[PDB]
Amino acid sequence: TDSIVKASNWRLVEVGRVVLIKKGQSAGKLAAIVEIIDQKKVLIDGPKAGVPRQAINLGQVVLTPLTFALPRGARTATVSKKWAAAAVCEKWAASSWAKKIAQRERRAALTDFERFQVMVLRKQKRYTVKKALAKA
Amino acid sequence: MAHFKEYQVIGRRLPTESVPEPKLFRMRIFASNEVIAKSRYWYFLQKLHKVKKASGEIVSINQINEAHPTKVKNFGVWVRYDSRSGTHNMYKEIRDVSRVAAVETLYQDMAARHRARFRSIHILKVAEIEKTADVKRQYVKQFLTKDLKFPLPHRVQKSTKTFSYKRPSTFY
Amino acid sequence: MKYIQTEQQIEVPEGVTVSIKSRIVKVVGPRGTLTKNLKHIDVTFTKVNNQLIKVAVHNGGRKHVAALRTVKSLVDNMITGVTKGYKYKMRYVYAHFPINVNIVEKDGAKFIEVRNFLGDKKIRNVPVRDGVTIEFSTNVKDEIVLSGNSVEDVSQNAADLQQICRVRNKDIRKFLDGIYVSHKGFITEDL
Amino acid sequence: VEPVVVIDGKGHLVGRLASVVAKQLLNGQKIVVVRAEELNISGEFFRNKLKYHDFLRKATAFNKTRGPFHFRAPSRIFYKALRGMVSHKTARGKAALERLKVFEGIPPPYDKKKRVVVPQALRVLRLKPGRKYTTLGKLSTSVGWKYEDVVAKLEAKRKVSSAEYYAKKRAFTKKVASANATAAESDVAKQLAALGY
RNA sequence: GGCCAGCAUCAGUUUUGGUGGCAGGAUAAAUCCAUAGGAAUGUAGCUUGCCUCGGUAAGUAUUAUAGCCUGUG
RNA sequence: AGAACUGGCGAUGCGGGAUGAACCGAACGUAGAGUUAAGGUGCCGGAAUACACGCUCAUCAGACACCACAAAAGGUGUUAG
RNA sequence: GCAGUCAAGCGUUCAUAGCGACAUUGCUUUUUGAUUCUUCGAUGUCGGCUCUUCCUAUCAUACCGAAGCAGAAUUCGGUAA
RNA sequence: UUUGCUCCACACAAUAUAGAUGGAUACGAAUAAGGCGUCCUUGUGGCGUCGCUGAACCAUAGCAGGCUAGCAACGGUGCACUUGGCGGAAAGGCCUUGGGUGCUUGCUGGCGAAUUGCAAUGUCAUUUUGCGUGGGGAUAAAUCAUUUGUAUACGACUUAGA
Ligand SMILES: [Mg+2]
Ligand SMILES: [Mg+2]
Ligand SMILES: [Mg+2]
Ligand SMILES: [Mg+2]
Ligand SMILES: [Mg+2]
Ligand SMILES: [Mg+2]
Ligand SMILES: [Mg+2]
Ligand SMILES: [Mg+2]
Ligand SMILES: [Mg+2]
Repeated sequence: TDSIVKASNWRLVEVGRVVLIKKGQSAGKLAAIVEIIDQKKVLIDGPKAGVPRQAINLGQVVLTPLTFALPRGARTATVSKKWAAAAVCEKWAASSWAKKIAQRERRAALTDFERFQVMVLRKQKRYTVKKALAKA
Repeated sequence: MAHFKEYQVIGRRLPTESVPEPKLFRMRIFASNEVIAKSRYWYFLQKLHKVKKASGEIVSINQINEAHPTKVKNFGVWVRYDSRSGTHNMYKEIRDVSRVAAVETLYQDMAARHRARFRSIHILKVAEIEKTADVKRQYVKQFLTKDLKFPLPHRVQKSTKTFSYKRPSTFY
Repeated sequence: MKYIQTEQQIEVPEGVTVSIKSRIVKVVGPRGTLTKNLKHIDVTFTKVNNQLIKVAVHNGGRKHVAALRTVKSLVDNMITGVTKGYKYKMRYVYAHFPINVNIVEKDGAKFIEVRNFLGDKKIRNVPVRDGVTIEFSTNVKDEIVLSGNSVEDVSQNAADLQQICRVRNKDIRKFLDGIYVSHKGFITEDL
Repeated sequence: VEPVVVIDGKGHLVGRLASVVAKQLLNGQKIVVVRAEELNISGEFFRNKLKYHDFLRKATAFNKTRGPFHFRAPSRIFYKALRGMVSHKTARGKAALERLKVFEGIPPPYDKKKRVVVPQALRVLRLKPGRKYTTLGKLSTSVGWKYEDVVAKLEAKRKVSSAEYYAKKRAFTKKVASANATAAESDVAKQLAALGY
C-alpha cells in the first residue's frame, strides 16, 4: 500500500492567472494578472473587454480555474496577443460558471408575454416527465 | 491626511531697490491640494532660510504626474519623526506602482506601528531603487524571488440576505 | 512580519505507510498502528513521491510557523515509534530502606505497586497505561524497564512513577531517595 | 419571507446571533432557535467560566430570592443575551419576546421542517482561524446544568432517523434528475433554454 | 353651494436621475507606433555532472522559435 | 483663601457629554418643507455588521475632550527602527 | 499606616537565605491635621452588652516553593477569607 | 334550583385579532475542506463533475375563476371512505393497500361577462362564547354545622360520622 495523503488543492495567485472582477467600472469583465506587489494588491491588465491596466486589491476580484503562459511584467501589447493566443474567451464562455452567469442575465431580460409562454411550456413538459416517473 | 498628489513649488523673497533679482528656492511636496502645498513650502523654508510669507513670494506651483503609472517599483523612503520622548530617523522599504502611493502607505504605516501623526513626520527623501539586491529589508525581499506563487485559503462570502439555506464552504 | 510561505520535509522510511484525511494522521508500521488528531493546528500536508511528505504554512506569523516545526516532530516520532519503538529505563535509589516494587492486578487494569518507600505504611499505586509494557530488569540491581510504541505514554508512565515517590517535610538535598529515569532509548538496536 | 423561521444555532457566536434575532422580532417575525447547546463564544473556556462566576456573586444582599436570577441551561443563557437587546419593560418589548422560542436539541414539531443559518453570526467566517472559543453546552455543565447527557442521547436518536429519511429522498431525486435530463431534448425543452428557463 | 377626493396645465421652494457642447494641465501624464543604448527576478541558442526512451545540469548569451527597462522623437 | 483680562451661570429653555448650574453646539412668537451643528451609524435607538492599511489576545483586555485617577522600575511577549 | 525600587552596613570566607540605614516612586482613608459644602422651626452627642454581615493588608487550619532546611525545633515567600 | 349535563352535524347571532392574502421547500459533519454521480480491491479508495449564493426550486391561464362540445392519456391532485404501518423530547402528526368521486391549461372547439359608469381594501381570513334546530352518550361531589388532637394566635392541618 502507498501513503495516501489528501491534497487541499487550490487556485493560486501568480503571473499568468485570469480573473473576474467583482465591483468597479469594469465589474464582471475578465482580466489577467501581470505582476504581483504584495499579499493583497496585484497588477491586472485586461486588454480586450474594456478595462485599463491597473493595480487592484484582491478583495475587489475573484480567481478563476484557468491560467495562461505569460512573462513577468509584460506590456499590454504582448498581453493582448497572449490573451488571443491563449484562446481563453471561448474557454471561459464554454464553461458552466459563465453559462450560469449568462442564464440569470437572460432571466432578468424577459418581457411579460414570454414569462407566460414559459408557463405554457413548463406545464407541457411536466406532463411528459411525470409519465416517466409513473412508468419507471 | 488624504489621497495625496505631488507638487513642485518655487519662491524667492520679495524684490527690493538695493537688491533686485533674488535666488529662487525649490521643493517637492506631498499634499491633497495646492493650498496645503503652499503652506508646507513656507513651513520648510522657515526651518532653513531667513524668510516668511510676509517677506516672500511664490513663483510657480506645478503638479508632477508619475512617469510610468503602471510599472512595479521598489522605493526606499527616509523619514524623520517625533515620538513622545525624542525625535528619531528611519529607513522603511515600500513596494508599489507609483511614488504618491508609497507616500500614502508610509503615512498609514507610521500611524499604526508608532502612533506617529501627520504633524510629527518629515518625509526626507523618497528614492526609487533601480537595481535588485539594493534592498536591506526582508519583507520586500520575499516578493522579489523567482516563480512566486501563493494560495488564498479561507474564502468568505458577504451576503445580501440575513438568513441562508445551505451552510457555507471556505474553498478556493 | 507574516511569512509568504514556509515548509518542512517529513522523510518517510521504506517500511511504514502514513495516511492522512482532514488532520487525522494514521501511521501503520511493523510494531503496530498509531493515530493523532491535528485538527487544532491549521496546516497542509502534501505528498510528493511516497518516501517524502511536505508540511506547509502560508501567510504564517511567527508563532504559526513554530508549531509547523512541532507537527513535523510528532509525525516523525510516530514513524520512529512504530518502526523502532521506545524504551525507558529507571533505577531505584536508597540508603536504609529498600523500595519494593511489584505489578499487581485490580479489575483487569494492572498497577505498579511501590511499597516501603522511606519507611512508609501507605501503599503507592500507579496505573499502567494502554500499550506500555513494564518489566523489571534482571542482572541490573534495582532497575525497571518500560517500553512500547508511543513516547507520550511511556514517558508519562515513567514520570508518574517518578512523581509518586516524593519526600515531604525533609531536606531533599540530603534525602535523595526515589525512583529515577536513568536512560531514554529505542527498543530496536542499530538506529 | 416566511411565517416561521427556524435557526439551527450551531457554530454561531451568541452575541452576533443575538443581535440579528432581536431586530427581526421587533419588526414582526416569528423565530424559533433550536439546538442551543452547540452555540459558541469568542475566547478560551477559562476566561468564560470566570465571567459566569462574576455574574453568580451578584445577588440582593438582604434577601437572595428577590435578587437577580442565574439560569444555567444554554437555552436560557442565550435568552438572557437576547433580552438585553430588547426594551423588555414596555408592552412593545413583551410582544417581541412573545415571538421567540428557544430549545436545547430539536424536539418533534420542528424536526421535520427546514432549518436555516445566519451567515453574519457564523463563527467559521467571523473568527480568524487560530483563535480560541467556548462551546455553550460545556460551560453550562460546569455551572450546574444536569441535562447535557439526556440531550446528547436524544439528538443521537434523531440524527439516525433523519439520515434514514435523506437516503430515500436522495434516491428519489436521482429518478427526477434522470427524467429532466432525458426530457431535455424535444422542442419544448429547446424553446425554454432560448427563453431562459 | 356644503363634506372628501382624483386627473391635467402653471407658479414658488426643493430633491433625485439621464444626457450635449466647450476650456485648462508637460496644449494632461500613460498606452500605442517610429528609434539609440542598456541590463537581471535570463527566453531560444550553445557547452559540461549527464541520464527512468529525454529533461534536468551551471555556466555562457544580450532577442534569436519569451520578453523587459531608460533616453529622445 | 486672595487678585489680573475675557467668556459664562446667576436671570436660560432647546440638540449633544447615559445622569449633572458653569463643558461642546446653539440662544426660543405660531405652523409646513428643505439643510446642517456638536455628536453619532452591531442591538437597545433614528443612521454603513461601509470601504481601506496596519497593530493587539490579556487565569483583572480595551473602548472618545471637560470626567469621574495611576507612578518609579521591570518583561528572549509581539511589532517597527 | 502599608508597598515597591536602589542597596550602606551586617550575615567568620561570602552584597541579594535572612536582618536591613538613608534616598527615590506609590496606595490607603482603621490616625491626626487643613477647610466650612450639607444640617442651628434639633440627623440623640462615650463605652459596654446583644447580633448579623462584608474586606484581606491570613494569627490558626489545607496544599505548596525557598533557607546560612542532617533531625527536631524555626525563619521567608505563593494559592486561599 | 322548572328538561339540567356532555361530544358530533347546520342555523343564526354576538365579541375580538402585537396583524393569512401561492408553498416554514426536513441528512450529518468538515471549513488548511466538501457535496453529487460512477467503478471497483468497501477504503482516510480510483475516475468524473458542481459551487463563485434561494437572482433558487415547487406551484402559477378559466365570473375570487362560469355553462358546455370534443381529442390524446390510464398519467396529475383534491374530497369523504378504507387496509396496514411508524412517531413519547412538547409524540396529537407522518407514511400507506384498496375502491368511490369531482376536476384536469397534456391538445382542439361553441356560448356568457358590459352599468361597480376615468380610481376609492371594495369585504371571500380565525379565535371565544351565546342561542335555538336533531343524533349519540354519562347518572356525583365539595364546603358549613357537629366530632378527633399526631395540629393549632385566628385561619390552616389531621381524623370520624345514613
Ligand atoms: Mg439671587
Ligand atoms: Mg444658556
Ligand atoms: Mg460621562
Ligand atoms: Mg471651545
Ligand atoms: Mg436601526
Ligand atoms: Mg457652611
Ligand atoms: Mg424638620
Ligand atoms: Mg434617627
Ligand atoms: Mg489574597
